[PDB]
Amino acid sequence: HSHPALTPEQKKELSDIAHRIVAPGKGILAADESTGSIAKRLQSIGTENTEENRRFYRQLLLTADDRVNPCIGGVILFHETLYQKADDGRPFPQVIKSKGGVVGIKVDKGVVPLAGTNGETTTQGLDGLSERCAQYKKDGADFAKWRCVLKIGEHTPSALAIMENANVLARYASICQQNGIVPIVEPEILPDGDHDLKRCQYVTEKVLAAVYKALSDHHIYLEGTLLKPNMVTPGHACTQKYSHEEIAMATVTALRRTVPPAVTGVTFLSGGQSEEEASINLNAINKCPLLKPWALTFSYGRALQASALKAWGGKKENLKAAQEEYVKRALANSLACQGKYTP
Amino acid sequence: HSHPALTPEQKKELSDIAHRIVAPGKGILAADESTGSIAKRLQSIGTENTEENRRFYRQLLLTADDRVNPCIGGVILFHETLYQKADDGRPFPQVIKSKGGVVGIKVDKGVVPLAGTNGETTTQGLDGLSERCAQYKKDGADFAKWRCVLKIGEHTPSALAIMENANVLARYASICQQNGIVPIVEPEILPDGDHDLKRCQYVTEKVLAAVYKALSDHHIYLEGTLLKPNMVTPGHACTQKYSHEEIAMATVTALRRTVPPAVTGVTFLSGGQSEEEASINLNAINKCPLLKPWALTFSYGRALQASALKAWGGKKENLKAAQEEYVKRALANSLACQGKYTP
Amino acid sequence: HSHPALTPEQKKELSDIAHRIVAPGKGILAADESTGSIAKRLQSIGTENTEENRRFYRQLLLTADDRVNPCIGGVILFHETLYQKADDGRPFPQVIKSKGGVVGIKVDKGVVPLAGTNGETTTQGLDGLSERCAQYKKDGADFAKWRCVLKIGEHTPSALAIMENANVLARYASICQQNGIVPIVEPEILPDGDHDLKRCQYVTEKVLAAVYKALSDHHIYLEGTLLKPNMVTPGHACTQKYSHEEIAMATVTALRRTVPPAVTGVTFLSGGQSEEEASINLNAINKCPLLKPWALTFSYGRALQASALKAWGGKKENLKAAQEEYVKRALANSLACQGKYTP
Amino acid sequence: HSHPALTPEQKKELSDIAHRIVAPGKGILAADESTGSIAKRLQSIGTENTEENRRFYRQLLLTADDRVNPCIGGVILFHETLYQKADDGRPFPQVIKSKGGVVGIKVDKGVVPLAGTNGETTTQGLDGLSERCAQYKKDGADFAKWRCVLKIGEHTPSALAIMENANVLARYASICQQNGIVPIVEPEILPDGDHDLKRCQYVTEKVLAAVYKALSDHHIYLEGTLLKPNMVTPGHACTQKYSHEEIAMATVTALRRTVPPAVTGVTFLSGGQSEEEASINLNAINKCPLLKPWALTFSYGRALQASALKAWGGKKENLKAAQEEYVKRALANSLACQGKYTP
Repeated sequence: HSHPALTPEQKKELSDIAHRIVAPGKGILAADESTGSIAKRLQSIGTENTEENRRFYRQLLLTADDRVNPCIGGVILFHETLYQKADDGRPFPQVIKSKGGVVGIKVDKGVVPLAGTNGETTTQGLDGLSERCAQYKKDGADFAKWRCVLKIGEHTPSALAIMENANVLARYASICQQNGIVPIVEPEILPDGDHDLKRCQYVTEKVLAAVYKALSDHHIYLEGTLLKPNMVTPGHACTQKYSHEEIAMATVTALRRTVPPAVTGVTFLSGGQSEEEASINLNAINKCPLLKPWALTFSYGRALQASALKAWGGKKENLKAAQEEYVKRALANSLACQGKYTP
Repeated sequence: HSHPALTPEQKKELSDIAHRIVAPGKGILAADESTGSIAKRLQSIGTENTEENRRFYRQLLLTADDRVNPCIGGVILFHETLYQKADDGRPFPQVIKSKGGVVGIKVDKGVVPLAGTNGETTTQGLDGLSERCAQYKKDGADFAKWRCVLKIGEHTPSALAIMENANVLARYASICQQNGIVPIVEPEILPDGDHDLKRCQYVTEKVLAAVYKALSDHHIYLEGTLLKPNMVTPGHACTQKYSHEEIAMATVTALRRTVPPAVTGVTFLSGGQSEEEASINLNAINKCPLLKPWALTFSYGRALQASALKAWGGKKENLKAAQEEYVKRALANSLACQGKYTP
Repeated sequence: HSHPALTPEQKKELSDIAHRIVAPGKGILAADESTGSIAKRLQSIGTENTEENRRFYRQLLLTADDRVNPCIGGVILFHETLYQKADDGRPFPQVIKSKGGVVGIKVDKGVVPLAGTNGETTTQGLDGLSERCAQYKKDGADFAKWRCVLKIGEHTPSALAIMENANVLARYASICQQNGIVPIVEPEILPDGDHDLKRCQYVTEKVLAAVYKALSDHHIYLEGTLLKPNMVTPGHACTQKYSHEEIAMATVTALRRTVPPAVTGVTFLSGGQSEEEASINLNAINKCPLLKPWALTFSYGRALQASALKAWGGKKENLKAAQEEYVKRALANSLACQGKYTP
Repeated sequence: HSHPALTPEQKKELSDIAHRIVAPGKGILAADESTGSIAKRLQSIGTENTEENRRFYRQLLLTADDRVNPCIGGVILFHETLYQKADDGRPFPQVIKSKGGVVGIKVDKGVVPLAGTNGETTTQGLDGLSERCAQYKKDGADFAKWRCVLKIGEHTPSALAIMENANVLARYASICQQNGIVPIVEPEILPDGDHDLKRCQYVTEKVLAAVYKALSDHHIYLEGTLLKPNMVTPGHACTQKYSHEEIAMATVTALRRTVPPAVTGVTFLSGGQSEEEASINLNAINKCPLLKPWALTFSYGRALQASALKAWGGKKENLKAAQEEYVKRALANSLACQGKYTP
């Protein structure tokens, strides 16, 4: 029977939020990193993980100039970051909303190894998720993020892990859209190992087809949904160099064969590549003549912050240089999402 | 492992053929009909079904003037129609190829009831089909057609029937593309009964999602594929009249949420509706203010040839006259494909 | 490739534990009541919900004479009951192990309604479950229990809910077997509403087929699992009464068409049945002259502990009468699980 | 809703037929030979493939003595053999019926390579099968046969081929049961290549689980079906040789974890192994102490006729020696079916 999944007011609200997030010239600042994960970046400088250090890093990232206001349409934060404040008497969500961006959140809870598989893993965080998402929404959160890590080996991935991750993302999106939060789905494939482009493209098509079949199964309202797939690049140890245009055509082909046009927008993740390479790769993505009926934007955590963290270096006086270089990189990526980036 | 479904050269060949079939301003003339099925249309006039009568009907539909040349990009015929000849020393495939259109064939073999259902059907003709498609290809047919009839009751279609039909269509498309023939997939939902628009839209989304999941499963090369879905219309007994714009938006919403942009084109059929209603409905389809990354085109057998057959009336002296009314309506369709039809 | 799911010694240990739990001449005592579920049972007497009342009730059930020692092969508890102790300062798991039974835990976390589906719910409790199961294992629990509730209406259950619950059970069993805990699976179909025996039998076959397909998908080691299905009975308000032999043959037919013989044992649940009715029904189950290769046993909650609950009545001087009636019911059920139950 | 797949009377008829075919001590004589298979077997002697030679071969096999009456409960024949007759004015169906056996038929139509797969194949013959099965049933046949070939390699079989074959077999069984014909499902895995026993066991479990899930999907009445799986043996060029008891344990484990007890009986196929080895392997399979609730029986075409074929020598005068050797091996296999064979 025809059973509705969302009342029309919810459809309109989610569509408006998703359009505001992936509006042209905008993007996602993936500043969210777990209290343990960001410790690696903090010690990369030569320092140690500290609560005030993390808060000041996120303050540096989220207190930039007007130059990035029409360039960062969404910022994703952690659970503890949402309950913090900056040196202005305002919390971080208030600053993000004032700057024009949309406050995000990472509602994942890490990965866990599976049984009877080589290196397949599944993510957790679905239990008690409706109340958590309601709490996030009442504190101010219009879109969440859930990621699944999938690795390509000599016989990986199996259909079991792919379907498991698809079901997990379907349930995640269902809960988020019921609570009133735009779900971001990231079937990320690790660009690690030694393989060519065709294998990665084929795996990406399979994963995207399974994910969208699962989404259609769970009565997901695809119009209020954002997609964050990987980029079609070879393995890290691959020696066969591929041109940027080949990467662009392979990626647009992979997205065109599986993703329905009703998806509001398709962001991207760097995947172990330098900032210049990722930015020019997405610029090539936005330079393909094929029909792309969805807004293509960027979402980089490590590609927009490595320069910022090395310039900041743990000192409270190098704030401006790190902010300036981060703004320069953000401007480069904002020009990259329209095909207007030249080196 | 990555296994190539098709070689690149035949990928380009099927892509070119599919682009030529659904080229802008063109169309599909569903001149195909079973030798037994055409008997009903012939006796509707009040005349005796005869082989010469069938051949002359096909001739009349397939010997029109230049006014329909940039309007019929493809004509579908039956098994015997290819082995026929016209009154000028030219077979029907030769006439169609010279006129500009592409010869099509119907490789279905009727339906058969299932077991333990509320009434469901699946089509046959998959076995011993590679050699038949090769024969049709060297006869002069560059694309085929397969249809699946699905009916909406109170709990139909079930998952079993939908998945079985999707598998049948996937095998059909795989065989056709292996032999070098562009497959046309027709998940026909019958507009019969008493139901509203939302139920038909939901069923259409489910069916298209299952069909495209099956196609991705069978390594189908979607770029060389044509889709022929139904129209989102209520049953003939429905007492709630819906405006044309509502039908257009519902249909474009159904097609946008499931069909990837890589599909070369999406045709349509009328079923139980008059010629003017279907033509203005497709005009509304092409006048909807939403982005559609595929060429929308028409394909009507009964909603475009009824006037021609009634004007012919079983008499050989109305040849041109029956053609004229056939031409004019076709021109209307050539105007509906671009949204330029105003009755 | 052929990736192992469990080391051989783990397989042997799980097989031994599962055989011990469901060995002939044993049973399962379902005390899997949290501090909230037991509140309704406690107030049904006319008293108040108290922690000491809960502990004394579970002491009354779990401290009994030898008459029930070869009758209860397993007692299921909740999180707090493991960390409790009797009057003589001995923990409940120690008492259960001394009496000969096997300690079990309920690792569910309630239900949550789904989106866009009528009257369907899915259970939670999978997140962070490996560490919780390890804690339960080193506490003294050797087998867990998971329940998924499914109701029967007009279009229920849908394929979505059935597959979702099957995947949840598969992940549950995978985690439990990886940690070293025998999983008990309860796809419980509510005998509520207005329907006949055939519909319930058909739904039960579908649910069990989906569950075992999911279990085979997740590399589950079926020899170390316990199945706790419903009993094939009509709805609560059915207009036609069925004989006990018909219920027995329907249940054994449903179990024989889906359950592989490698399943260690199949228990049951009351589903709104009195003590005498449930006892004679399971006696009929074991009286059906069909080849059943799995050990059939009982697992009763309210159908076996209601008389003891009312006899205890909240007073501490009625311990012996409630104990005697509970022992009588346990003896009746232990005689019923062999076909030798004399009314 | 609950829609019946078969009426109760024909349910009883199919159950009786299936029980008669797999009755204890009986067996299946695979006397079907394709025009290429029989060509190879007759050229093994060196004689010319002739219609009279084929008819005399089948007459030799199907008319031996009363000593095979309690040993051969079913004979599978080719399409042409059903319309044949012996030299005594009596057709083969009547001879088989009088002798006590049941006449079979092979309703397959060969294999066809798939697209985008290493070495996967799917069988054809489903189109126009209701009428063919009705003709076969009215001719005298009571149970059909369908052989599926699956190969084990580095990544084979894929899930696509497994699901394809499962759906093909489900449709086959549904059609046969609707026409009143007991289907025999043979998910045969080729014992060719180089692999160990565990991989073959794992593949067999996967294939059997998928096949029975498909059968449950298509409303198949499992009580009127027979199963003919591939005996769990390593590859042809396996480096490590395994004991017969290990083979029997692996086979009973594979069949017990997937096959519901409602299956009437499970036969077996030789699979490129010597005749004495096949006989002793089936004896060991019947020597396993594990509880098997289905009747195990033999079905060999090459293993029961190679000695008879070579003794016949393509001569009219060497009839009796070949007949005696064939009846001796029939007696040996009948003894092995009950676990009572000792060389």
